[PDB]
Amino acid sequence: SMQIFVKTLTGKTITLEVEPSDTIENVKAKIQDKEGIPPDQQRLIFAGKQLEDGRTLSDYNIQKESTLHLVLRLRGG
Amino acid sequence: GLNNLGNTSYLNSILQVLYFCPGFKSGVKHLFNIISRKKYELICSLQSLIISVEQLQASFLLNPLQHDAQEVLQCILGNIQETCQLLKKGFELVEKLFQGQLVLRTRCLECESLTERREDFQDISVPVQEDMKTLRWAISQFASVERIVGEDKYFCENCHHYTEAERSLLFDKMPEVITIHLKCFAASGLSKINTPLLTPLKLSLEEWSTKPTNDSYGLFAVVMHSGITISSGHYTASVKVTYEGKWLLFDDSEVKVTEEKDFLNSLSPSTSPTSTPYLLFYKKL
Ligand SMILES: Cc1cnc(-c2ccccc2C(C)C)nc1NCc1ccc(-n2ccnn2)cc1
Ligand SMILES: [Zn+2]
Repeated sequence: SMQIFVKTLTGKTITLEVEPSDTIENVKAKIQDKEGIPPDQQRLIFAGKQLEDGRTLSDYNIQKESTLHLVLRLRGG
Repeated sequence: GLNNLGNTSYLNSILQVLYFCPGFKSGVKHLFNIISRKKYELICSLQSLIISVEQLQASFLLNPLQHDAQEVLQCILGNIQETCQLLKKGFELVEKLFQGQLVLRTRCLECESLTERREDFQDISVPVQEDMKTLRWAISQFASVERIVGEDKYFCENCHHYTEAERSLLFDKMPEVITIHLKCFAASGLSKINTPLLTPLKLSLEEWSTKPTNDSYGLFAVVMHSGITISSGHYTASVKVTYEGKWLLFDDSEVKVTEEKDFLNSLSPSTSPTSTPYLLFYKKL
């Protein structure tokens, strides 16, 4: 329905075709389809906020040409 | 007895970085006073912690699961921000310290029309390797003109077609503290990149700003991760005192005072450090 951008681990930008009703799980599955990163290892940041699983893009007001940022978790203790 | 600080080294590193951010604990004291005569638990525990660390630091000067650190910083800052908005309905602590605004431009290569998006940011996620490098290289990879082609073609509403496009990011409004989130992890499956960038002490983002600025930045805090994998490790934090001019090295329970020269040399990728920098913090000069 609308196209969004995702900056990946190497800074390279990919595109995604999404719905405003799509969930963060769906977006993470599409990002895995393009990048090979399991959705449980993906963190998506939009406008400074981390996108929480179970929410939708409409909950975050993600529009066309919105840019997500894809990072991983570096766990320490 | 402090053989349990290491279990929360992510939270400890983030708290040590926030305690030395300029104006952070002043704002937390202000919000604590507001919430006190309002009668929130995050603000009150933050105040208790800041008072405890003040006690310990005054004693020092006179009488000598595993979690991601950036994610913990994000959670704490979001909670403080929500508390501020609720008390609002002084209350712009996170907005003035850590929040800037980006202008994201897309240029279609067919019709050459420009579309802009304005987004907020609290940190800058830059890559560390390509797929000896400096931080300038990483911020260029983040914000310089990138051409999206092939399978990542842009859909142009003006052409009503898929086109190649040029994207570029520009810094508009600037926070006082710039947080560099280093993507020191790669995917083939997931691994950690142990080679750090050549980190500078001084930073200028005028090369990627919407307007010519003379405001420079200075490195005051670094969060590092030790380990050969991304799923496990240990977080340390090096903060600069602004002892003023020395770097404090926080490793669990023991603190080391350091010259800026020795710290900068330890950061060098030519020395192959075991502590991989993960978060860089730059304050406006
Ligand atoms: C052993 C230790 C480890 N973490 C922290 C700490 C610091 C800030 C925020 C939060 C924490 C902890 C509670 C997570 N504090 C420590 N020790 C106290 C201390 C503080 C400052 C100095 N110092 C020397 C010159 N200027 N300041 C010397 C000693
Ligand atoms: Zn076009």
